[PDB]
Amino acid sequence: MACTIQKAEALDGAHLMQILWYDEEESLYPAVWLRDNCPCSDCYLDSAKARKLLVEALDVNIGIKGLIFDRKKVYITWPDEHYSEFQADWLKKRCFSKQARAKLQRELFFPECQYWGSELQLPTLDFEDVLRYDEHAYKWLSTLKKVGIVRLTGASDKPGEVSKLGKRMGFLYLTFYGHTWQVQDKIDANNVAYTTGKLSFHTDYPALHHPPGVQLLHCIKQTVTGGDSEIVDGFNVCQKLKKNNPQAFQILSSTFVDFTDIGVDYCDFSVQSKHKIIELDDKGQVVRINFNNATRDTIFDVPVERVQPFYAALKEFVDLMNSKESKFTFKMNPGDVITFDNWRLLHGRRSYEAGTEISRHLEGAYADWDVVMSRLRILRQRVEN
Amino acid sequence: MACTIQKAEALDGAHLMQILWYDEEESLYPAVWLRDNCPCSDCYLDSAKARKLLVEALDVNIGIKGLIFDRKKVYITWPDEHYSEFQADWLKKRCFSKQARAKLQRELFFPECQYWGSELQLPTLDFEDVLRYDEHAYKWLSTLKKVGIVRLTGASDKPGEVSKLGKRMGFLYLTFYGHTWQVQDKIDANNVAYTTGKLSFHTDYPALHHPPGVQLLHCIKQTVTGGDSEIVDGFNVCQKLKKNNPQAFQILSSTFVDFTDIGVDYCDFSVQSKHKIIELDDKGQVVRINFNNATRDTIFDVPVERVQPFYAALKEFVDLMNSKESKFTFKMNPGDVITFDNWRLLHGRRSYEAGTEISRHLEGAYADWDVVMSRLRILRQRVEN
Ligand SMILES: C[N+]1(CCCC(=O)O)CCCC1
Ligand SMILES: C[N+]1(CCCC(=O)O)CCCC1
Ligand SMILES: O=C(O)CNC(=O)C(=O)O
Ligand SMILES: O=C(O)CNC(=O)C(=O)O
Ligand SMILES: NCCCCCCN
Ligand SMILES: NCCCCCCN
Ligand SMILES: [Zn+2]
Ligand SMILES: [Zn+2]
Ligand SMILES: [Zn+2]
Ligand SMILES: [Zn+2]
Ligand SMILES: [Zn+2]
Ligand SMILES: [Zn+2]
Ligand SMILES: [Zn+2]
Ligand SMILES: [Zn+2]
Repeated sequence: MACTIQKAEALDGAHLMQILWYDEEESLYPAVWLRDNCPCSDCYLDSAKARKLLVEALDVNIGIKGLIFDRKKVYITWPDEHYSEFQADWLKKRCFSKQARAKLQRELFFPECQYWGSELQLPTLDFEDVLRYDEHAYKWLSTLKKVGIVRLTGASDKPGEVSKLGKRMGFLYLTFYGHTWQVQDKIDANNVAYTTGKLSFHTDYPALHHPPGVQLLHCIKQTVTGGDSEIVDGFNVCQKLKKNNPQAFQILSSTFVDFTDIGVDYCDFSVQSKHKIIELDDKGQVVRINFNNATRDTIFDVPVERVQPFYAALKEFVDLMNSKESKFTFKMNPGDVITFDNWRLLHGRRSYEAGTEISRHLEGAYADWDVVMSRLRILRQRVEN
Repeated sequence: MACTIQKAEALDGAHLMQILWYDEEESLYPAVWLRDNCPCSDCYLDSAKARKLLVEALDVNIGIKGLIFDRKKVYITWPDEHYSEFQADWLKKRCFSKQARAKLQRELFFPECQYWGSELQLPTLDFEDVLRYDEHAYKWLSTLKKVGIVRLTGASDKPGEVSKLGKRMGFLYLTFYGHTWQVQDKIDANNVAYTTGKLSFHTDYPALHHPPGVQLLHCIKQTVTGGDSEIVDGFNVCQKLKKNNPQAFQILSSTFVDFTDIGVDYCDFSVQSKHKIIELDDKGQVVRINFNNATRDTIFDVPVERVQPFYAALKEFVDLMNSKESKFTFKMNPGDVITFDNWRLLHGRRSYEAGTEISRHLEGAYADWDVVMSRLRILRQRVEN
């Protein structure tokens, strides 16, 4: 009844098609959009699922010349004698009502979000299961999207495990630090991460204009002298900052900060960027945090009178992250892998002691959110069918 | 005189340092920023050129406790007895005056832009020269940035040339179509590009939220039956659209359009995105065009009353691109490579005839603008030294 056609007709100077469905709901489809989306082989390349029709071929003032219909299809003639068929179910899905469009957007983009603080129960799956079973890889990526982090247990204590996860998604995101990289204390370290020091809360790689969406960290070797992990939900922290100090939130969400990274690793590099630390979409919702205090430049491209208030705002933001209500602390053991949303979470680690042999070793990599979402879309289809 | 210190002193409750330079110009440096940027080994990891100092260690209300200076250095004591030295030239570069900050930003980001229409003289360099000589690779990337396109002549007529250019920059940007991809007519084509049809003006890969910054196309085989190239300067076209039809510009710069790509190539994929076709920065300047009519979805996430005006705006934009004042047409020969700014230019090709053997073959690849800019920064330093 919902997707069965009861009536179809051209309205409003034939510039609109109205479908009355058998449940008595009505849907409206502009004629220009119908013409633009003709599925015939002249207009649409089925092997590619892509539009061949050019904007140049489209009369934006077009109207329907003739229309007949049955319960499952509409058949339209156009003014220039072009001919189109549209399926009822295809039409129903693309209904222009707010409810129908929002339902479809949810299906495409998985927007459901669960914010957390120190009460987090770390979602945990088995590593080999995720590699082997679509049901498990689906739970992995969907939970990664919703919660921002999933721990995988039972990997080996050898390099190469993040690369398996990379292939499971599709491919890893290459950067100047390599396809994968080794987190260990290094002589003449080219990054603060490659020392035994504390890492305060940061996102990785704000020196890029498109920071990595998803980060993978696999514990090969752990030390008993420190090196615990800490994470925080930046979207949760931002919400609290907006509530507690709207001025601080306004400053961090509007001030461009310069980031830098110069050195040599997989290739030689001299990287510069600008980001707002709290990055809002066109509706004022936080979509990304861009903040690593190590790679924030000495160069600061603001008028002098804005400098101290910026630092005061930043300090408030960091104090919120460190609060016992926000922060979640845990320790990785050999064989553990954490996979997390590097646009949403901030992460850190406690200092540990240096010595003459390597006491601590993580292997890490990145993936692009679009690559992850693609896999998530495919998995959902496989597991629901 | 300009970078020699005549006087240094703490002002405004000791919350500011003022430098009077020997040319009588004055510079102001907030004390919090000085403390934040202490170059000592406790605060700053020289091997990484990175800040070790935590936000947590920074007193945002700090003032200078004591200061002495000579012509080339300032020496500061802080309230907690921490001690800092700053070099005159380092200070001068980071002066908070608008002029000094703007000069430095120009140096970091190469913003100079030369807009063009049908009068374009295609910048052209030799392929092997660019691989061999820093002076030539510098001209290549700087011209790529400024003009949006450079042609390279004298490459081979074999696969593998774009990969050499990839290594020259640093590395190529992997996508679902491969590290490199072959533009040829293909049975069961997964993309309109892989047919003999016309490609109207488009940017590549708006189905990704971070479309490729730079595109490389190398002509291996060309056909005499058509297959000419066309390019247009989207930033130039956008400027003209804003002048001729502000309503059309407002619509295209504010309406989110859904893009899609589903299929199988280097991996299996189901990719979805949303973009404004004309993407403005926070100041209203165009920073990216996101438009491929083939991969624009049938799904269109707008209220019905916004649909036809969107199409009317799009048609006006495309008509401007096609105008004889805007468009530049040329034909690639075997051995030619074009490298262009895929965020700024739109490109297309004329249809050609199918047949039983491959009559036309391009190899293409992408690179990230941050990767290109990094190389550009390094080259400039090498060639100026
Ligand atoms: C790629 N690595 C992180 C980049 C963090 C940052 O420089 O923002 C380099 C050090 C370990 C992982
Ligand atoms: C990577 N390729 C372009 C993508 C153009 C697009 O699908 O937006 C796939 C066809 C040839 C190059
Ligand atoms: O070493 C750790 O526990 C965490 N490392 C990082 O956050 C990093 O390398 O960027
Ligand atoms: O084939 C050409 O001349 C141009 N090709 C494309 O724009 C493409 O493959 O995306
Ligand atoms: N069942 C309706 C079929 C209409 C076909 C029209 C061909 N021009
Ligand atoms: N030339 C000035 C050197 C000052 C050194 C001070 C050490 N605390
Ligand atoms: Zn149905
Ligand atoms: Zn058709
Ligand atoms: Zn990190
Ligand atoms: Zn290299
Ligand atoms: Zn000097
Ligand atoms: Zn110091
Ligand atoms: Zn293209
Ligand atoms: Zn694959």
